[PDB]
Amino acid sequence: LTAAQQQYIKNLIETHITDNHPDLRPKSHPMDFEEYTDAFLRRYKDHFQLDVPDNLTLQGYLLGSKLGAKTYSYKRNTQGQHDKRIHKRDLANVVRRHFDEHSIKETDCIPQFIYKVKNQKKKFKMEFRG
Amino acid sequence: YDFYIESNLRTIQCLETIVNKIENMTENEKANFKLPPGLGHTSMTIYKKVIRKVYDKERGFEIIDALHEHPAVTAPVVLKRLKQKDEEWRRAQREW
Amino acid sequence: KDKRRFNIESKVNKIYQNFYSERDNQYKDRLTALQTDLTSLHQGDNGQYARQVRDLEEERDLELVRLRLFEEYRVSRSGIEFQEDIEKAKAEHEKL
Amino acid sequence: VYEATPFDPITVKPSDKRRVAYFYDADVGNYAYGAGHPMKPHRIRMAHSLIMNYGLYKKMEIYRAKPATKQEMCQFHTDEYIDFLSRVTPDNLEMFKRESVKFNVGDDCPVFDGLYEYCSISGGGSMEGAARLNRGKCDVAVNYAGGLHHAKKSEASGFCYLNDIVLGIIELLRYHPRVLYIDIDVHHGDGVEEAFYTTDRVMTCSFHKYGEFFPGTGELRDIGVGAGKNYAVNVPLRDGIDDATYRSVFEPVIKKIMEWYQPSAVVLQCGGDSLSGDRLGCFNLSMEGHANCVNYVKSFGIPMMVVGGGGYTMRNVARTWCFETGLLNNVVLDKDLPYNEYYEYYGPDYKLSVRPSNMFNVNTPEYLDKVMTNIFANLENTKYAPSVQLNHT
Amino acid sequence: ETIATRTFIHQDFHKKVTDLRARLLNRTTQTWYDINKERRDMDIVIPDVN
Ligand SMILES: [K+]
Ligand SMILES: [K+]
Ligand SMILES: [Zn+2]
Repeated sequence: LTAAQQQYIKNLIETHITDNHPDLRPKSHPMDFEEYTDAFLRRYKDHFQLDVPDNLTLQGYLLGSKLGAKTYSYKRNTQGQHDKRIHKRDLANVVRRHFDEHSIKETDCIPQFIYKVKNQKKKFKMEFRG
Repeated sequence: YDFYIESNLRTIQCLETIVNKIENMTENEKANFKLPPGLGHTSMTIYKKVIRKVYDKERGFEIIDALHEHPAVTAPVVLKRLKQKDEEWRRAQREW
Repeated sequence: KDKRRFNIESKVNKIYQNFYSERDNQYKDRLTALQTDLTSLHQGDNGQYARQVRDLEEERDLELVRLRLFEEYRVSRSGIEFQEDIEKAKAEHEKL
Repeated sequence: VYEATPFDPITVKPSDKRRVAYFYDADVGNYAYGAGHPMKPHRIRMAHSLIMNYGLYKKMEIYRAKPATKQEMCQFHTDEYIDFLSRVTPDNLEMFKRESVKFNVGDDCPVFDGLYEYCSISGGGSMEGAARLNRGKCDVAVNYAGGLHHAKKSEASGFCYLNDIVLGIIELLRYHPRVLYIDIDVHHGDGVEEAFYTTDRVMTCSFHKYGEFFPGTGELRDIGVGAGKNYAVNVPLRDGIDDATYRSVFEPVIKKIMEWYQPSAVVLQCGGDSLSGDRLGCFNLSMEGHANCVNYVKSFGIPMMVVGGGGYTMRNVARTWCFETGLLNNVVLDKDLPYNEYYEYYGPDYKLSVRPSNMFNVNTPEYLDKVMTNIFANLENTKYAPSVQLNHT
Repeated sequence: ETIATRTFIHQDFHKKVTDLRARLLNRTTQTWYDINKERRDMDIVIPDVN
């Protein structure tokens, strides 16, 4: 009731109370690879045969605390092993770098796209790298 | 009474795991922490209604925002209020 | 600019043609992939059945961390109540 | 075709044992319709407590089932209805004033925080119970968060917003020819009957109170249209019916249905507004009288899917659900409740009992004889043709 | 109560794991038979008329 808090509260409710249209759901940038389901990341890393470990999902990353440090997951992911998973940000940065450096020129990117789209329902078709 | 109290007692559980984890991490991980909607567990509705019950039906929005963007600053501070109202409300309940 | 349309149709037809020509050695590859997936699912080392078991484990253990922290809080609650009630009994008995 | 008898001690038979899969989700109790509404999900939680503290969890397997998806909801409901459910909150209701008017929303079925999540939990539990029953894992599958049997394909009706039993039976029908549904609420099971009215693969059987009541449907002459004629059984009853009466009406109807319809998957709604002391129902059933139904439907030996329903006095639903769940495990419990976090709500003597009153029974041997004869007559056009080899159901 | 929910946590894990494995087996053997059929369908020289 002081001509500042009024519009403050007004903006708050005008920004948090809407009709939840699916047309307003906040969508992430295409270049930020951390917002990619962590199975896209693993399939990318596994397809281009990169050299990274797998990531810690979110349950394995909050599982790290003095109390959480006694669970089988911590003691299987933090001792001396080779399967030692990592934080999603690291794998996502490796993937992003191999994305911005390895490059492509069309004349083979498009016809492959068309052959892919026109055969979605087919089980027996050209695997474009496998 | 049971509804408000046992709904407080679940946000307590979630924020407790998150604070236990925040106390075991560095400073760059403190400036590089973010939580998705749902705060890492199954439900996406209960903690928000708790937060606007305890704080304000209108200014709990900013707390939930800073809870999603800055979990390292914002949610050892919120957990110490839920624990206060838990004891207040349980006092009143076992009185009546 | 129909030359571009001719190029693209030629390339896509080329892909169809290559696949149909090699269609017999591009079919034992599929079946070896499948037989090795089968024999590796039967053991447990499958690169995809060993990557999701670990998430089902990473999510089982956050459960037990939440369980233990919650039991700690429960015991703290019971202790607070017991302490308050003993203090009240003694103090007001003496006042009486 | 009805002789009244005394009510015999409920007792588990040792020749058959089950593999109970119990479905529970620690979130469900956390939702509330509003200030004074008679619907309280908290009671499901309360029942869980007794199950834990009686030592009953040690002979069954307790699972959280994943919530049901929008496109699993639209197997029975429309897109506009489900989209409304997903988008409406107690805060933006002013921008849905048409849809709220149009989907029967606002006084008997309000919108609370967590409506869509509560519905997801109910539907998920029901469909996962059905799926696990199809895979030959369990014999009985219990889901007390589901049984919202009053919901319409395009409308909210009577404290219910999503018909999870329809989804459950749709999943049960993928592998079964013929499914029976029993509804022992005090209201008529009208959503399920309206949904499966013109078919012969689901037989609905309601035992309700017909009068100046809710919903207003389910007469003795409402028996199905089309190819579904004679595949909808109604038993209308009057106030005051008690354990002996109810048992003598309930057993022969169900036994004749089992002999004729030969179904081989039963769904059982175990609503609790049909108990003495309830705040909306008007029967005079005990806890043993309400549980002998479960015991009888179980004594046959075909896949059962038990669900919740009504019950508006929390204490009594909690106690009768815990007792029924003990009976499904071949266990008659003890009457003294163990200490649990709800060691209130159980005044005044803290026992495993539901007590009947002395109110008067308005149902007499001629009304019931007439009703049951009409039913036994309607219920002989529902057999299987003589050349149709079965799988011993 | 904490003992009981400990048991519940471990039972739910066991359920989800065994579902995982049966589902992956079924998916691979599905893809195999679909490959077989789409292979033989490329062997027809004269189709049916209707
Ligand atoms: K009924
Ligand atoms: K029917
Ligand atoms: Zn009812």
